[PDB]
Amino acid sequence: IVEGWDAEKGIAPWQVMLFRKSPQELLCGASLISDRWVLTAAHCILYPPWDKNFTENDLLVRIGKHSRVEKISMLEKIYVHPRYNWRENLDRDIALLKLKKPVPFSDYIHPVCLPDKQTVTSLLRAGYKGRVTGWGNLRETIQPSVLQVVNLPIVERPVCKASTRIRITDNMFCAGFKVNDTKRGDACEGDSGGPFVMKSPFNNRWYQMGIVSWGEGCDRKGKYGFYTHVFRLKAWIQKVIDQFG
Amino acid sequence: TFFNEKTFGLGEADCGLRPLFEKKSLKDTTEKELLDSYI
Ligand SMILES: *[C@@H]1O[C@H](CO)[C@@H](OC2O[C@H](CO)[C@@H](O)[C@H](O)[C@H]2NC(C)=O)[C@H](O)[C@H]1NC(C)=O
Ligand SMILES: *[C@@H]1O[C@H](CO)[C@@H](O)[C@H](O)[C@H]1NC(C)=O
Repeated sequence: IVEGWDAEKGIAPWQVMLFRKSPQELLCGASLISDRWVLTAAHCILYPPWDKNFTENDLLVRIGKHSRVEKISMLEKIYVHPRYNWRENLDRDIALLKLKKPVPFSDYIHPVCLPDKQTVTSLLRAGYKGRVTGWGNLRETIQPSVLQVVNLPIVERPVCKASTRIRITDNMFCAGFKVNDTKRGDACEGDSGGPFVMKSPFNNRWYQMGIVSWGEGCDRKGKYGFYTHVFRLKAWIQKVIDQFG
Repeated sequence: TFFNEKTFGLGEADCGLRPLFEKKSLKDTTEKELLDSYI
């Protein structure tokens, strides 16, 4: 997280850390959507280019961590979206992780809500701000001691497409401040897989609208972070959970 | 709700309501900035 700030205790009880089982190493962020299912980006699991293709035995998750009570969980299984093809664009960058055993909830471990049609329709709109949290590099190039948080404005789709050469699909959206905004901020390396959440002004619940997917450089003005449109892929989530839950 | 507790596990019904915030009528230090952008 670049140009962010320290998290308050319990401000994002759904935050999850994806670790490489010793050889220990923080690989990505993720989120708790229930006491047995964890959401993250597909590229955190499978990305040959960066030499990435882990199995349930290669990874580990830490939940309820505020500073660098909290639990460490093993993975039962990993499910990468079927139409995800790293050999291309990063479209449908999404993956589900099933915990070996359920994680009991607490003041620092609580699931985030998944969006419904009406929530997205009214909230995922240009200018509206969402929040990203993570233990990614504080500097584009170096890591934080306390979970970092940052609020980012959703960017107009035409503006997103014009900011990059990469084809932007309907399964993505971008966020970040404009070159002229006095404010800066963005997710970086290590924040990938992390949640982009919005708080509903209708029922005061926090919903996860996106998953940090990719960005050209960290906090490069004129450029924006891209996220996986979680709602558009909710059908698949439903399928996996019903089938392998 | 939208999912089945049997395969989804526990948490859906109470999802997104933070124990140390919403649960006790407390707001974090920057959520207002999010609310403002929605208006
Ligand atoms: C990612 O790692 C996968 C597991 O080793 C690997 O998978 C398969 O390839 C072997 C060939 O040696 C098959 O015998 C095996 O059945 C395949 N996978 C599954 C799930 O059944 C992938 O090929 C590796 N990815 C890349 C891009 O090389
Ligand atoms: C420039 O920044 C201001 C906020 O400082 C914003 O309201 C305005 O719309 C931005 N420029 C354009 C062309 O949108």
